[PDB]
Amino acid sequence: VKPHLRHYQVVGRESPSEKNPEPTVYKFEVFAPNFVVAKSRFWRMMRVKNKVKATHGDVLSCKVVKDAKLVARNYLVDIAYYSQRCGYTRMVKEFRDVSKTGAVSQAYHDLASRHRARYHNIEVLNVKSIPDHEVKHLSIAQYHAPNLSFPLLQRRTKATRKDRAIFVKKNTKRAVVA
Amino acid sequence: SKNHTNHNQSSKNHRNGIKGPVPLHLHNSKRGSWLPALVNARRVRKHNQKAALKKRRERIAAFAAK
Amino acid sequence: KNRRLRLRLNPYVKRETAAAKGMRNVANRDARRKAKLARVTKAKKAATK
Amino acid sequence: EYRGAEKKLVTLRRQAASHGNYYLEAKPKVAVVTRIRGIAKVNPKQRKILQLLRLRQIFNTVFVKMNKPMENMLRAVEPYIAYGYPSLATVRAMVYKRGYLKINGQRVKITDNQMIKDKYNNVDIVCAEDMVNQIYTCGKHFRTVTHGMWPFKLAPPAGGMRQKRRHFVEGGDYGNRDTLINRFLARMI
Amino acid sequence: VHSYGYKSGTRHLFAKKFRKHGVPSVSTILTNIKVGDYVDVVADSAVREGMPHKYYHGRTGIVWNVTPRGVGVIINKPVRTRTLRKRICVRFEHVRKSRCQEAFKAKEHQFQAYLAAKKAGKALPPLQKSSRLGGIVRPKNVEVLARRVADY
RNA sequence: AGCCAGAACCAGCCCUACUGCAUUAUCCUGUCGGGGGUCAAAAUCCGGCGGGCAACGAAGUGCAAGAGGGUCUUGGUGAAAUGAGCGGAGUAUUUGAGCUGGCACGGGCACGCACUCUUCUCCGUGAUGCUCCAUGUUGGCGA
RNA sequence: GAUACUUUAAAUGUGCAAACAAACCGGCCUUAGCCAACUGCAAGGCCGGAAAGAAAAGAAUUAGAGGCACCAAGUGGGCCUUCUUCGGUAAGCGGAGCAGGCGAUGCGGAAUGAACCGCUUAGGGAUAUGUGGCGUCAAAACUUAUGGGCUCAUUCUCGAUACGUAAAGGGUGUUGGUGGCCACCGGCCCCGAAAAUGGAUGACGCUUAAGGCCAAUUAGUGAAUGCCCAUUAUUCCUUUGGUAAGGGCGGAAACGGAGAAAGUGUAGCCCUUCCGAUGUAGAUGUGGCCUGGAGGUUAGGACGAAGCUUAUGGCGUGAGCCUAAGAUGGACCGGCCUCUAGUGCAGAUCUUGGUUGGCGUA
Ligand SMILES: [Mg+2]
Ligand SMILES: [Mg+2]
Ligand SMILES: [Mg+2]
Ligand SMILES: [Mg+2]
Ligand SMILES: [Mg+2]
Ligand SMILES: [Mg+2]
Ligand SMILES: [Mg+2]
Ligand SMILES: [Mg+2]
Ligand SMILES: [Mg+2]
Ligand code: NA
Ligand code: NA
Repeated sequence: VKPHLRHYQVVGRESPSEKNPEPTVYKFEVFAPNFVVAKSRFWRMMRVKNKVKATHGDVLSCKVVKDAKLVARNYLVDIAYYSQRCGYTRMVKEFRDVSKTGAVSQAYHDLASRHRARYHNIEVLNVKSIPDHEVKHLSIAQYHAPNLSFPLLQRRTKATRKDRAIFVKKNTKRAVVA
Repeated sequence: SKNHTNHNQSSKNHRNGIKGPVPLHLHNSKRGSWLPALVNARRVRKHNQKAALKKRRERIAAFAAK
Repeated sequence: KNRRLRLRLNPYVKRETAAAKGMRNVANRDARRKAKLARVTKAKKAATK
Repeated sequence: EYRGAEKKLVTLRRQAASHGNYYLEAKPKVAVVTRIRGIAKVNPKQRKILQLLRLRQIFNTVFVKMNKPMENMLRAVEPYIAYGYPSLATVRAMVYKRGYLKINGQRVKITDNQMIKDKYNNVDIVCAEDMVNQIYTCGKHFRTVTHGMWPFKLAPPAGGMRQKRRHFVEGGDYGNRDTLINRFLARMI
Repeated sequence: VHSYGYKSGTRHLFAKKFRKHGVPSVSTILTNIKVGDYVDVVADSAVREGMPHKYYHGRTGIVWNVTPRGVGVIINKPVRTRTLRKRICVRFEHVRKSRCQEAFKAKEHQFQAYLAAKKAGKALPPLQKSSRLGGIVRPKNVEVLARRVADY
């Protein structure tokens, strides 16, 4: 139902010292299941780009960015992932959703299914909602058509959990067992 | 037929612990030291023992007085 | 959980319970939230000027 | 005192945000540590550290100061423990429901303030709220109060764990889970 | 098994540092050693008289005896379940004064100075504050931390 | 009162009840221009400036304090019941929330430090008892 | 160098110190010690002072009582694993370093397995978990969801619980990605893929999966734990033992019941409290059990001793003890304290006696 990843903004810096009395402050955007994982990702980014370890750093702020109103939009997601054979690979993919967190959760599930890529091997470069006339894939473009309509066929409909039965009369609704 | 290993030896050595060394102030013998200094120190110690005996006699006399 | 043990260890717990019930009272909560929001937004608007 | 401290912190954060600066929180002073693995196939160094921390049995819990010697000790036994930063409610619950004293060598349940006063023989520790204050604020008598108590023996967490063998960041359980240790301990106390 | 001599396997241990060959100096000759001092035992490979066994090359001990050219040192050595106190005899070229107690001596001296000032009534220095407290941070530069296309 | 049942009450323990404070801005809303598309016009989208609380279950953000059911998982039926729960005395006490008059906090004070709504309060039973055991209600079965 | 020896140089290590027989500040005595000499230096002492008893700066912690002897057992064939490795084409092969295990050990899981995963053990309840699971076998989604992708496999055959028993190269089969209808890189699937009794995701079976990747907890409603299973954890009852910890023990008086021992060990002098409890070889303890005989003491028996028989119960954790019945027997013998030994049997191709299936067979 609801997306399994939340949107976090983490702001931090290196602790001041006599060499660097006023360190630079950095802002970071991450999608993570909780704020502890969010802080872990922040400190990894600081270590690999700015040569700052968590053991000499301060975390100024860590919050969750709220989603907008639920509206059906097109989201472009710029993402990257690693594998041993190919190496590091960068993709740009379009999704249909009602929120940024929803689109990014979609992207993570999609990468897990089509490339066997796991959470800690993935970096999200960007995600944003784009207008209807910039959609390139026809499988996404088909949902702009103003006359869209289709029937529901081959449905697997289950009864309410209280009314499920094991054996029922063939042309009726009476339950014989359960 | 001739096997060698140290596999269980540290575990054996730590059951009753590695005991610490004896403190520096105990077993502080001077035997084998540089001879002239030793010979002088002996004379000083003999004089010191004489002084200790005299001091005890004086203390006993003072207590008897008061 | 115990009433007797809790009060024995902390004789002051009844006053805390009174404050809790007061804060959970509906009218007090409504007035307090309404007044608090006015107190904050007004103070921020004044201080930013 | 507690209520005033919280209000003052709220005002400081508001004042920083209004002009667009940032407020640095004080680093935590107290950590709560619980053992999550049994007693089997443990190396001598880890065995020694766990003994010195008084965690000799699974789901034993203690409070420690979060300074440099303690942190370097804690880092060496990470696969065996789960720890974090406690809250006042957690400290109160542990003391009032699971708190025992060392009296005459024995493990004795806390049942009145008189036995606390007799154990400690100090005018600053006479009641359970005094013990709670010292533990929570890391006061001058933190070591006296914590050393005077038996280690806390807790039940397994109702609802289960996730994975003993992985770090909390990898979706497991061991390591530092920060303020989220309180939700973990609410199901064990 | 086949060869176990007094100096076996000392190829890198008893060797001089690069561009630092030569013989001891007048500073080494003019150093005064008393009974009760802490010393470091470091073998000088250019002397070769009165050299210690390789086991004692990095240890610290107490002087128990001084001779015209030699020093006797007590050094702890664990054997099986106990620690022995071994007495070794070396030439004075192979020892150095230890600085293992500098911090403790400094602490005692500062305590004496503080006591003198407190009795004198002089104003005391301001005590240092902790670095782990809170405060408001006024930033000069803010940036965006990100992983970009050019990075890979 | 021996055996076997059922219900009630008391102590303890174990479950489920009853819950507030902070934070929202990469957000909400009205216009102007663009861009889009239709059989015409709306929207998705971007940039100007006007206001702001998405506030009935708005966040699935951080921390939370708020008597009904079991005990064939325990002991008992008051042979010293220590109780905010059993007794005596009155109606007030003092906990918070709003609103009030030196220093701290920031470049004014969101309300830190010192001096109207909302709840029940004070008092009591030592062991001339060192230890153990002997105390309810309603049926079935046993003359 | 040759065509790995080395300036540089980690991680993991390793020695010493961090105020009570110690060290710091000034009186003095003594030395046939050093020095040209001593009012300097070296050494041993005596008399005094100081002492946040070790501040502040992240500024330790302890289920933290130190030291010293005596007497003696078993063992001196090992093996497995993790990370380093030397020999060897390789080995369930040989040799080593550090740690953990099995041997000496079960229990809960991986269908099965000395050594893998979880957990480590007094006799029992309740609650909750670990590893592993939730179509049936088989407890749990009576086949959960108001989650998203992908996959079709025809004689060993799609696939599906680690440790543990197939490669290059091809494929318009299908699903996507990068750069320019093309060239390359992915995901599942298919060729490549050939042995000896009939047979193995454990079996059946499964394809709007009961498969493979990811993600939930009753679902864009509005607030921490879906469910099942341990010799583990929490808690309650009972036992036993402690380097155990407290209390009572001059009969208050009167007349619901009884008892009340100054105590290692008992049917424990009596209460209360806390912690531990598995184990081969081996050590030790026991008002611990049993058998023949001696010194004492106290009893029994022709109204029936010893011995023998048992759907004869009772007591004891146990070795065992005691009662009942004999439609058994016919003359000796039980308890307690000391003493003493030819003193306890399931197995030695054990000794001696007697039976026995094969067999009414050859
Ligand atoms: Mg699990
Ligand atoms: Mg492991
Ligand atoms: Mg053997
Ligand atoms: Mg095992
Ligand atoms: Mg079933
Ligand atoms: Mg006992
Ligand atoms: Mg045993
Ligand atoms: Mg015999
Ligand atoms: Mg026999
Ligand atoms: Na199976
Ligand atoms: Na005999």
